[PDB]
Amino acid sequence: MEHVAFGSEDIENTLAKMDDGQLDGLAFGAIQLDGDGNILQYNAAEGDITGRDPKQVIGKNFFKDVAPCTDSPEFYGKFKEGVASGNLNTMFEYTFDYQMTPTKVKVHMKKALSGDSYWVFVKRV
Ligand SMILES: *C(=O)/C=C/c1ccc(O)cc1
Repeated sequence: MEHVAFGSEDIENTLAKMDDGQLDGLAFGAIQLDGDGNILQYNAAEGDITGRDPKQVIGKNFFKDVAPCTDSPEFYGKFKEGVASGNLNTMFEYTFDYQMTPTKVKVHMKKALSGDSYWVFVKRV
């Protein structure tokens, strides 16, 4: 395992050192998005939660293509305000229900330490 707790205050500094292989050792799902919502990184734990194959969703748009259930003011709306503002740090519960059994999760969205990238972290509840 990589030992990093979900919700940790300095998580963006810790994850700045990991490559795709290290990200697969986290105890929670991790997605890195660009400012348009395209998927740059997608770890093994997220694929275990949602059924998606990580290598197949990199490059797709999360809000348009992969996760239309998140295209709502409650999820995408928060993301886009964060990108526009250049700051984002929010945690909320959500249900993922597209082409899968409805699954309740906790989501943490946080701006990355690098400029135009954003993390989405997911764990079951
Ligand atoms: C709603 O459409 C949610 C879909 C979804 C969430 C998270 C993922 O990693 C993949 C699909």
